[PDB]
Amino acid sequence: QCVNLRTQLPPAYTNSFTRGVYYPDKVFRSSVLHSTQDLFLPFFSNVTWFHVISKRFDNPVLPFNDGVYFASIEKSNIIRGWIFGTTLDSKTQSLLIVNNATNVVIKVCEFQFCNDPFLDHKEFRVYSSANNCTFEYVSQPFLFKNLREFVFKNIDGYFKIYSKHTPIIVREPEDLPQGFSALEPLVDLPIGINITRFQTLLALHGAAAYYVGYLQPRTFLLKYNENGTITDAVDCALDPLSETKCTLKSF
Amino acid sequence: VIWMTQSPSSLSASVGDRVTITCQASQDIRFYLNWYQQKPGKAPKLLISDASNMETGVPSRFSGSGSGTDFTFTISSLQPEDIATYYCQQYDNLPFTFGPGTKV
Amino acid sequence: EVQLVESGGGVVQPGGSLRLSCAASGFTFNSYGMHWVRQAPGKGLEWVAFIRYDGGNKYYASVKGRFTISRDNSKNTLYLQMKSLRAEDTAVYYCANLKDSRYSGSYYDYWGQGTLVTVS
Ligand SMILES: *[C@@H]1O[C@H](CO)[C@@H](O)[C@H](O)[C@H]1NC(C)=O
Ligand SMILES: *[C@@H]1O[C@H](CO)[C@@H](O)[C@H](O)[C@H]1NC(C)=O
Ligand SMILES: *[C@@H]1O[C@H](CO)[C@@H](O)[C@H](O)[C@H]1NC(C)=O
Ligand SMILES: *[C@@H]1O[C@H](CO)[C@@H](O)[C@H](O)[C@H]1NC(C)=O
Ligand SMILES: *[C@@H]1O[C@H](CO)[C@@H](O)[C@H](O)[C@H]1NC(C)=O
Ligand SMILES: *[C@@H]1O[C@H](CO)[C@@H](O)[C@H](O)[C@H]1NC(C)=O
Repeated sequence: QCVNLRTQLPPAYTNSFTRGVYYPDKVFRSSVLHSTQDLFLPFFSNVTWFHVISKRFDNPVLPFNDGVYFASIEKSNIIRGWIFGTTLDSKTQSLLIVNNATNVVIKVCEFQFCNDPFLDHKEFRVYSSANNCTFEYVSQPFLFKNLREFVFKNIDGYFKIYSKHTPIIVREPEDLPQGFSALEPLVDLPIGINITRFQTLLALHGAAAYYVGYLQPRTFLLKYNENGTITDAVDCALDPLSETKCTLKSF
Repeated sequence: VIWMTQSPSSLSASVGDRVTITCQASQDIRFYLNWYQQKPGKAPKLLISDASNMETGVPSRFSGSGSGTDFTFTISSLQPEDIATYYCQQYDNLPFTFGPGTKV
Repeated sequence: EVQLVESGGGVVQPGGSLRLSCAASGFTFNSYGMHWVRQAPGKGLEWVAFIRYDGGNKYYASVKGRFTISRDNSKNTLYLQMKSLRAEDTAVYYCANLKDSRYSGSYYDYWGQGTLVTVS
């Protein structure tokens, strides 16, 4: 049974700085500077900041565009899943990714989603019904405060998820932390559907916040250290100084 | 380019009457049709999306249905506040197009 | 509140040019695509142009080759540059964010007030 849970507030913005870099492929490299072209969140971009405070719970339907950078900071594990699709109703196949205490369930079905879907661990009040599914996958859960970052890409039918989890110190401004951390590949799902919109699923029973950015086709120079770990990167289309650094292959 | 047409171009109805407007597309656009209502001097307001989905805040007296090339917009009981020009618009492919508009 | 404000209208001569602009606020302008729609007196709605969120791909209607669409995401401003204007281009020009499940992905439908452009 769908339950209609509000006012609409204007968005906040935060400074992305140097974040959103992920390993472009599954190839070991070390002690080398590698130039690659792929979809990355632009350096020093403007990222949309949403709030979950409890009396406001931001969970709007957002565009997916060409890929989404998603991040959240919390302790109570309020953000537990995502919905990806087009019309997000019984007319088309949609992707539902939901985490719980023991596992993660990923399935693609013609879901009739609720006007304001959520989880309620007294159970799913995400959809009222579902028809014939095309994809099923079950594995281990994907999910000082916990900083969780994800990259969602949809290329040639493959829904690629990258992720990173680090502990962060609490700062009063409650902004994005500075520093460099690369995202490792998590899962690659052979689904084959058209994602144009997505929505964040919140679990009810605290405070949390999340950020949304969009990826662009850009050229990056990635620095691999002795242990094949990416420790730095240059956005070759940010400014004239970065352009020179990329040309000369030097940080 | 997809051609859009509507019929009748104008209709006369009283308060309490049932009003139906037909939209037809020259090409199959599945369920990607928007319905707009425009009052004189104002920008168009969206009432129905994806053929049959009602927008939030739209009165229950409004409805619509259809798929492919033939779509219908219905007012179950015309109100004095429902005197406007109604347009259908397709967004299956670019360029997007609007129909001629029906005068109620 | 979400508000789209057109400006730059007025009266021009045939063969001349005019640059219109739309100021956006109250929403994440830089993540959405935008459309231009015009309506001449006595006529219905006519679609003119569309630009993607990244200011990359551009699409045009009757106007292709004469009108250029562009945007600046640092100013939240949408622009339309009209060259070689004709008498038939007299209309009220609106900027809009049209609900679209296939291309822009917008879940919300927004319109401005419109600005009048007269060619004579
Ligand atoms: C939520 O709204 C829907 C209409 O969209 C209605 O059918 C449903 O009963 C409402 N849920 C509750 C708990 O009232
Ligand atoms: C968007 O980014 C620009 C830098 O290009 C910055 O000047 C502007 O203030 C940012 N917008 C917001 C709302 O912070
Ligand atoms: C988590 O989901 C799995 C698969 O649906 C289910 O078997 C398991 O009981 C769920 N765990 C909890 C605590 O509900
Ligand atoms: C099976 O999927 C098709 C769409 O390909 C749908 O039309 C049909 O109703 C579904 N069958 C059932 C029992 O839902
Ligand atoms: C996905 O988008 C492509 C490009 O517009 C289109 O050709 C394809 O038919 C779409 N898939 C579905 C199921 O609509
Ligand atoms: C590489 O890993 C080893 C531990 O196996 C560590 O001692 C060394 O400092 C690392 N090198 C770099 C550049 O991080």
